[PDB]
Amino acid sequence: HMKIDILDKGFVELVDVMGNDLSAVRAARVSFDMGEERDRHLIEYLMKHGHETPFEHIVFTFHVKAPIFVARQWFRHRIASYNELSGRYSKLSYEFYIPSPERLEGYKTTIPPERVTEKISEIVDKAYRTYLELIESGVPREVARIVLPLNLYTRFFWTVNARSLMNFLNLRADSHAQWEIQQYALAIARIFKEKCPWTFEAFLKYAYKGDILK
Amino acid sequence: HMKIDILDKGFVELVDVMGNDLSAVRAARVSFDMGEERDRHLIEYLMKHGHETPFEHIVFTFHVKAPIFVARQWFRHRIASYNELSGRYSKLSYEFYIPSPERLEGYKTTIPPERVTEKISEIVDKAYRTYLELIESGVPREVARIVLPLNLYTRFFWTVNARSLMNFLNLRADSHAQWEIQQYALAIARIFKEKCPWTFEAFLKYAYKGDILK
Amino acid sequence: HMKIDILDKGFVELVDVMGNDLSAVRAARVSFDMGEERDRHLIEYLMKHGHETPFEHIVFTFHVKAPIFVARQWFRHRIASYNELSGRYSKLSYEFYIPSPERLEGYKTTIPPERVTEKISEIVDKAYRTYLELIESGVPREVARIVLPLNLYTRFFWTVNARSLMNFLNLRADSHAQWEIQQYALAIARIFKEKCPWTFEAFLKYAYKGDILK
Amino acid sequence: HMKIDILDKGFVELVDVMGNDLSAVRAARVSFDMGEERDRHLIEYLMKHGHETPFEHIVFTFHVKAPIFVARQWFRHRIASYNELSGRYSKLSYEFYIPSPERLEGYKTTIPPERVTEKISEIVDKAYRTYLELIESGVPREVARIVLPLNLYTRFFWTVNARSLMNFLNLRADSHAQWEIQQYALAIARIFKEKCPWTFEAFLKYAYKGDILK
Ligand SMILES: Cc1cc2nc3c(=O)[nH]c(=O)nc-3n(C[C@H](O)[C@H](O)[C@H](O)COP(=O)(O)OP(=O)(O)OC[C@H]3O[C@@H](n4cnc5c(N)ncnc54)[C@H](O)[C@@H]3O)c2cc1C
Ligand SMILES: Cc1cc2nc3c(=O)[nH]c(=O)nc-3n(C[C@H](O)[C@H](O)[C@H](O)COP(=O)(O)OP(=O)(O)OC[C@H]3O[C@@H](n4cnc5c(N)ncnc54)[C@H](O)[C@@H]3O)c2cc1C
Ligand SMILES: Cc1cc2nc3c(=O)[nH]c(=O)nc-3n(C[C@H](O)[C@H](O)[C@H](O)COP(=O)(O)OP(=O)(O)OC[C@H]3O[C@@H](n4cnc5c(N)ncnc54)[C@H](O)[C@@H]3O)c2cc1C
Ligand SMILES: Cc1cc2nc3c(=O)[nH]c(=O)nc-3n(C[C@H](O)[C@H](O)[C@H](O)COP(=O)(O)OP(=O)(O)OC[C@H]3O[C@@H](n4cnc5c(N)ncnc54)[C@H](O)[C@@H]3O)c2cc1C
Ligand SMILES: O=c1ccn([C@H]2C[C@H](O)[C@@H](COP(=O)(O)O)O2)c(=O)[nH]1
Ligand SMILES: O=c1ccn([C@H]2C[C@H](O)[C@@H](COP(=O)(O)O)O2)c(=O)[nH]1
Ligand SMILES: O=c1ccn([C@H]2C[C@H](O)[C@@H](COP(=O)(O)O)O2)c(=O)[nH]1
Ligand SMILES: O=c1ccn([C@H]2C[C@H](O)[C@@H](COP(=O)(O)O)O2)c(=O)[nH]1
Ligand SMILES: [Cl-]
Ligand SMILES: [Cl-]
Ligand SMILES: [Cl-]
Ligand SMILES: [Cl-]
Repeated sequence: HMKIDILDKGFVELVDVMGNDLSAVRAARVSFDMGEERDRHLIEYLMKHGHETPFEHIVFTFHVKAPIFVARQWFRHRIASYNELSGRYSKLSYEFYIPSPERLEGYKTTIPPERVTEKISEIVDKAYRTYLELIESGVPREVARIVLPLNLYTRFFWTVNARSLMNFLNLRADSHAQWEIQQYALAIARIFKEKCPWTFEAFLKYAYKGDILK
Repeated sequence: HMKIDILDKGFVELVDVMGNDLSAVRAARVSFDMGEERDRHLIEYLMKHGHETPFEHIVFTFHVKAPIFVARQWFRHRIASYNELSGRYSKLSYEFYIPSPERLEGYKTTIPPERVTEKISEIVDKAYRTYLELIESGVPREVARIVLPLNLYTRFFWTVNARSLMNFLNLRADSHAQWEIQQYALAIARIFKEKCPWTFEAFLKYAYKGDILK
Repeated sequence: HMKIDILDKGFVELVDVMGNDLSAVRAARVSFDMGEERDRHLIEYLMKHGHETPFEHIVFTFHVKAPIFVARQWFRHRIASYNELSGRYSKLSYEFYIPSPERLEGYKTTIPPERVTEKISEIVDKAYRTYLELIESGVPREVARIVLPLNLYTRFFWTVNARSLMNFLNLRADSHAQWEIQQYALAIARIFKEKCPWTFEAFLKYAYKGDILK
Repeated sequence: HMKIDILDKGFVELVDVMGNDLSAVRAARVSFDMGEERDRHLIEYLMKHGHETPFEHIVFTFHVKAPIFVARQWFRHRIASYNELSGRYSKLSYEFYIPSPERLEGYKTTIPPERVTEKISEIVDKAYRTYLELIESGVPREVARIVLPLNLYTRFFWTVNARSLMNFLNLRADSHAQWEIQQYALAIARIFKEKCPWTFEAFLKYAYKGDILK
């Protein structure tokens, strides 16, 4: 399975996939034939004209490890399926996204970037210590967790078809999206390209609305 | 690929599937483990309590040949993907659903059922003859086809996840649904049972709302 | 209520609407203020950049009378709500779309267009006569109706938000769509313009993908 | 507009509504009549048999102020529309949900509940102080906010139809849901009952799956 490390402790991994470029061609044609130049031209035609329903017949499942603030943005994509770790039902692990000092490149700051990174580490350590103190005193998990910060890592399974994935890439593989989710979208794109090369190349050429891919 | 004949000239065929019973278990648990009693109990637990999002991670693609009046009902299931043969873009084939005389069992009629079957065959033959006359006189396809009856066969690809498929089975594998679409739903159920035995058995035991399966 | 005649016997009527241009502005801003240049500029900004979720907070309900082949295309728009007259549960009325001879403008035909119109009327009359014969002999409605042609009129209620309506207009108020549904989309557009002038004008300027509106 | 205070600093307010009980009746019947015992019986019939599409023609818009951990759960309801305050684009206000000591009723704790409440207040104060320090040193908002806890208040507009609202009530007006979101769902229910009394009463009698309403 293709797995790609993201941020300091995150990842994207492909769990499963149904279909390939030919799945869209066969759905478009409503083919009996389960047997090229013509198939690739059909994908380009569909993409250039906005005929994207055939790409709904290609489906992916990913396992993603990401901070909560990234997952909040990601879960706004309603045309998909999600199942996520629960802070009601589980004790949550001490794992936080701590930005690199390079995260602040281009910003002039009155605290050195290495000190910003330190201050973030210090406050999330204090928050986790309070979380644990509450848990260990008998406070229910679902209440104790409310002190934890948005940079806490979470994990989820995401099942999404290629049409909705292309929408995700338009929006998230783009400079207007937050840099952290851009990094995830770059990995999603790499996996999509590997699994569906003709669809992906046609997408970049004719339909992709963002400004970071190729 | 599993294929099942339906009605006089129809079929349902499985084109592809992503996942199996374990896909729902792994999504529910957000598992790293890609490795029983415990997995089957989890599926039953989910089903008995209405926790059905994990079943969205199992996906099917079918190729279906059905009369238009069956397809009209089927396409009301919005949480799915469809691509269908077009009467704008193609010449449509002379293939009609002609009910068997047994279709009228339990109804007292003042025309013998064999004569009902004959009258249906006769009018659809006349309609197709008019369609062809129009086509052959230069009338555009998209206009000529408007004379064709609702028992004309059509074909489509359908991609659907197991949660939405279970909704389809609740509604269509049921005595209140039209008998013709019941027959399709029985075939969809057979394929679902073969591919996802634990999910299907748990569905019948705990969640299925209809009155025809088992 | 705004009502517009379409084709020979069809219509589109607005039944209800929630909101107006300001609904999108207030949702975008998450406003407490329930109180111009600034509001119109926000709508244009949203539209020009593809930020269309705020328009989901404007909702319409229409009552539409259209032939079945138009309704088949229309009902492919899944992000909406429909309720339609049933040929299982009701006797269907003798009302058919008969194209005008002008429908064939630009096509050279070997049957005069007035004779095409006559041949269509003649076959649908024969089909309805068979339908009625079957009904009156005790054949269940749901079976008798299968002989009826795709130009039979049907009626439905459609509830749709402005984002999905704009998608509908991109696709259906366009020369590539069948002329008959174009005529419906023109009426939908007129009603949308009346109810949401700033959104509609911004849509035409920045986002509309079709080639018939203004 | 109906507004209801929730938790310590939260609220639910109705912003707009389209339709009423009669909207579902008129959609079900595909009525021309825009004019009782019969209308209420139709709603009960629909509800008792699971025929819930007609209720999609009743739509609500709410403005909700809730902590992020409540909003995370709420936003899992995909069949709806949301627009939320952004921590990328805005400075976020110092407003946190601090549980009442009574929140821990039924739990034996080794820290007195008043001290739990104090410890939660203390850590979120420290987190906000770090957030502000980062902002005021020139760290971009979208990065500074990652230290803020899940009990931070957020606000959003929610547009939802009555069918999806009933699903929300089944799931969230229920003892298995987290107590905090139960409190929101109780307020949503009160507003739904006021606006759609026949639908709500039929829902409670025939369809509601939860264990807290009436
Ligand atoms: C840079 C950026 C900044 C953002 N800022 C904010 C913000 O400040 N606040 C905020 O709340 N959100 C914000 N968002 C989130 C944004 O509003 C969308 O929720 C998100 O981008 C998902 O887009 P989508 O609706 O196209 O995706 P999906 O929800 O996956 O929908 C896919 C497609 O299905 C259709 N669709 C799905 N459901 C409906 C429906 N109910 N009605 C109509 N059409 C539907 C649309 O065609 C849509 O494109 C931001 C997103 C980005 C990328
Ligand atoms: C016996 C029978 C008779 C019928 N008679 C008629 C009739 O006379 N007229 C008629 O028009 N239709 C009729 N229908 C069709 C019926 O109204 C539904 O369109 C169909 O059964 C599909 O059901 P669904 O909406 O659950 O499926 P899908 O559209 O696949 O939706 C699946 C689920 O997603 C949710 N959902 C999807 N979209 C929305 C949305 N926009 N809002 C809220 N929830 C949503 C719901 O939880 C729904 O159960 C009939 C169906 C049956 C089975
Ligand atoms: C000129 C023309 C010719 C056509 N020819 C054919 C044909 O030959 N055969 C045929 O079968 N169909 C045909 N169609 C129908 C077409 O494939 C679409 O079904 C229809 O245009 C509705 O578009 P939509 O999916 O954008 O709308 P909706 O279904 O309303 O969806 C709205 C938006 O929500 C999103 N969306 C909704 N559901 C999903 C999902 N499951 N996955 C991903 N994204 C989703 C997409 O962003 C979509 O744009 C044709 C349409 C047109 C206009
Ligand atoms: C007590 C409780 C505990 C929970 N625990 C967890 C947890 O540990 N982890 C977790 O990730 N989530 C958890 N959830 C969230 C839960 O999985 C659902 O996301 C949430 O309840 C919304 O339900 P829904 O999908 O029915 O709603 P919506 O998303 O609004 O969907 C409404 C209806 O539309 C249909 N539907 C919509 N989209 C699809 C689709 N893509 N495929 C098929 N059908 C569709 C279904 O019929 C559905 O009922 C929990 C929820 C509750 C109430
Ligand atoms: O780039 C963005 C900005 C916002 N949001 C959505 C996610 C949350 O529901 C809400 C606020 O997100 P933040 O701006 O706080 O990340 O809007 C996104 O999806 N992407
Ligand atoms: O059993 C039914 C009856 C109706 N419909 C939907 C399909 C059409 O959109 C409309 C009318 O269908 P008929 O009753 O004419 O089949 O309602 C169904 O989906 N299933
Ligand atoms: O312009 C078109 C052509 C096709 N279809 C969809 C509707 C039917 O599900 C199927 C076949 O439609 P016809 O081409 O037969 O109209 O594809 C459309 O929605 N619009
Ligand atoms: O009662 C619950 C529990 C979980 N979730 C969803 C929301 C988040 O996406 C994820 C984790 O939620 P918490 O258990 O951490 O609240 O699962 C709910 O929607 N409701
Ligand atoms: Cl840990
Ligand atoms: Cl043929
Ligand atoms: Cl009549
Ligand atoms: Cl403040």
